Amino acid sequence: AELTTLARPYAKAAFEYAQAHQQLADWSAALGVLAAVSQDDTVRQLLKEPQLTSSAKAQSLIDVCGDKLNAPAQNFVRTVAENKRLELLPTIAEMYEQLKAEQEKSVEVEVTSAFTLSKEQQDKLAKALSARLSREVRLHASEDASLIGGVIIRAGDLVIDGSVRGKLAKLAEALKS
Amino acid sequence: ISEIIKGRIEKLDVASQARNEGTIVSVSDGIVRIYGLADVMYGEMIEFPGGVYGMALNLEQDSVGA
Amino acid sequence: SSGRIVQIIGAVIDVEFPRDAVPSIYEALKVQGVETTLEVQQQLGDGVVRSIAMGSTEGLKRGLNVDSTGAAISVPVGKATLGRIMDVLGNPIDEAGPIGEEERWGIHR
Amino acid sequence: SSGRIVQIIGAVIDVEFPRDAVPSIYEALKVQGVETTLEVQQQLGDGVVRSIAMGSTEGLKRGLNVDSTGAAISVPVGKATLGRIMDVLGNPIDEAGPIGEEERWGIHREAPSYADQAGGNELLETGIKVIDLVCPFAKGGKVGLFGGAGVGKTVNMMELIRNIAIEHSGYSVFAGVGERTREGNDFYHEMKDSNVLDKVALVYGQMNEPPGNRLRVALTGLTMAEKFRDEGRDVLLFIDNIYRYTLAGTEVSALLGRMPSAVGYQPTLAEEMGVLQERITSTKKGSITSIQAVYVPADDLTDPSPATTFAHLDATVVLSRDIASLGIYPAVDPLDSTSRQLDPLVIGQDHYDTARGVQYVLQRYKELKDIIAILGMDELSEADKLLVARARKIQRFLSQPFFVAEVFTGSPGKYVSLKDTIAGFKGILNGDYDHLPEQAFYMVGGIEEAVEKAKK
Ligand SMILES: Nc1ncnc2c1ncn2[C@@H]1O[C@H](COP(=O)(O)OP(=O)(O)O)[C@@H](O)[C@H]1O
Ligand SMILES: [Mg+2]
Repeated sequence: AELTTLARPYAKAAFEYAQAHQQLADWSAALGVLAAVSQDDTVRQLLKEPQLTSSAKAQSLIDVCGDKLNAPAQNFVRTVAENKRLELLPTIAEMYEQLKAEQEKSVEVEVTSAFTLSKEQQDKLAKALSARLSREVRLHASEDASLIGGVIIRAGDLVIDGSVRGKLAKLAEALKS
Repeated sequence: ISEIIKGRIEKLDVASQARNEGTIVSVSDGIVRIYGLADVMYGEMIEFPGGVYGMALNLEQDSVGA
Repeated sequence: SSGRIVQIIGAVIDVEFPRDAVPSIYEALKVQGVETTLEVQQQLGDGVVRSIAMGSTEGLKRGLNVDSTGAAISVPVGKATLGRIMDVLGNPIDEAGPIGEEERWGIHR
Repeated sequence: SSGRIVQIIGAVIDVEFPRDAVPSIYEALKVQGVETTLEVQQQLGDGVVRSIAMGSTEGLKRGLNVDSTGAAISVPVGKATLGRIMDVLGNPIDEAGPIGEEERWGIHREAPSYADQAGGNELLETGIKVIDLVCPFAKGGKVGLFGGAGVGKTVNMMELIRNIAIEHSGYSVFAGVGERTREGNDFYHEMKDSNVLDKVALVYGQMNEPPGNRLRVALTGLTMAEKFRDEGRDVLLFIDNIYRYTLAGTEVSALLGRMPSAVGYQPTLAEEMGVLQERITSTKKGSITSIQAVYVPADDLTDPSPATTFAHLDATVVLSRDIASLGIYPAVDPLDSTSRQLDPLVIGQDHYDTARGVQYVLQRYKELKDIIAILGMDELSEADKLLVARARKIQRFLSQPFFVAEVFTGSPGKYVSLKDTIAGFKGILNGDYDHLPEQAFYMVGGIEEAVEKAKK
């Protein structure tokens, strides 16, 4: 099954507890640290040993993280270990932010221009995108030298392309169809 | 992440296991599942304690079925 | 050592033991509160073994303690068995008292 | 870039590549150190591809580096392939050193378009009485030799090769798919000793080879025939058993993560068959004439594999185990065999009437057989007694001694022309031979040899 399918219950549990106790930022930091630690080659290997018990694996992950996990996050790590799901922590961390973003009414937009970075350009597009989405927008601009001129805006599954390369694609299919 | 989290790991006692050795995980109906035999070739012979020998048939991702 | 019933499905029972005390295949196990006998069929990993009950499982529950006997089901053999009726575990079922056995043999050879 | 083996299970191997360097479907991969080729069949996701080995996996391990070749299996094509024996990868499997190729084609290709098909009814004579009568073949047509185990598929094909390929002025491709290695050796020495090896390309993938080899051998042989067709030439393509291509897909289908369908077959049975069969055709550039032997599991013609094959062929020749069990060869069923050429406009009214006349007598005899078994022969009408005698003569006049079967019978081979066949059957139906015993017609040739045999 899709890692997202297996991680959905755990991510939703973390979010519904975090929201009801005013901890939406503490859990964000804890899940991000747990994901990183588990991905390390030495920790990866330790977590796949037949000699260690579920509690021993869980404990080892809490000691490396330390202060970064609050009491509740420590209990969540044990629950994930007891169920043998410690290979899903990066996915649980990703899905938690998505639930939180819909709650805070925000989107992490991924703008890709043809050789340009400017505050005048960003604030001119961010008001229209914020108005259209009805959410706060966290632009993450980048460079795409591939484009002749223009910009491609990615937000969720929505993709607004206003690049000349897109006009060339349209012109090419029109002639052969 | 932090220099602190980068530390502690050298005191976790993970060590290592030779690529030519592994450990038995389960025993059922003449089939044995082994963890750690990274250098096994399909059809190769595996040596167990007591002079018992096996033949590697399933070289799956994280387990060898002998 | 002593294990805990972790799963029950009909006649089949799973028992968890300490990693240094896991019973071998065909080893006989006894449930502490009912004295029901179990025969180990396979080792599943994590100290867990799967067994078949040598009696009824009605009334058994998860968390009950289980004792490993260190040997397979052993039954009385020789002249003392003649003219007597016995069950699967070698117990007399003819109401004529105990069997005058000199030795017992395991049932797997 | 470079990949690592992550999972070996039988003939199926998974290889993990950088997520920016995932090889294409049907792309060929090479294992480092070991001499093994893997073809990508599926892209599971996360840079991993599922592939099938074109060799053995006994020497393979987890972690071996695999190289992407950027293309599908490329085999040598053209004049350099004539008089040579080759494997699925196109490597020479004869001791005559390397092949001087001037071009390599990819085994995977699209079928010719609907506008490229060509229609022709030129009658091709075979020299066999039963076929020339009820299954007249056509130049550029598709022929299928359907039959179970031990009824004559190889023998009949060898006789055709001899009565057609040897005389054929153009080139020829012979593909041994899931064949016995002994038959391949006998045929190679036969083409070499007959001096005809110079105009025949030989591709062999026998039963001792891994599933992947038996799954692509047919595409290799067909790729060589397509190069010759596209040059404007007339080509002959002989396939020893096309069932082994379907079976290799059944053997590997479950390990590829596909749920099974009816009679434990791959769910892609009809598409995998259509993708191969639509390339074996005669276009407007050149003409491929093809003969395929089709194995019938447990003699059951309703089995999904044989049943899906009939629609792809122009001429369908059916071999019967019940006829072979009576010592009658060729064991062709004249009531189940059929051809698109069996039409009055194409073969003429005399031939067509003689063929339908023979089929009518044999169908009527099939329903009188049970009557004769229970009650007896005297309880039949005078018309039925006469019809039963002629049916038994026609059934024996369809047997024929073959030149490729002299080691099995001890009797010399015979070649009957279409004129002689029609005359012999028209005579038996008319009554011109109601005095000769039924044993005089068994294993003879033309109708004159039955007349000579009767006296002795
Ligand atoms: N035309 C024939 N004449 C004599 N014997 C034949 C003939 N065809 C088949 N046979 C018998 O059967 C064998 C041929 O079977 P084969 O052609 O290999 O069948 P298949 O390919 O259908 O398995 C011969 O060895 C012989 O014993
Ligand atoms: Mg054959």
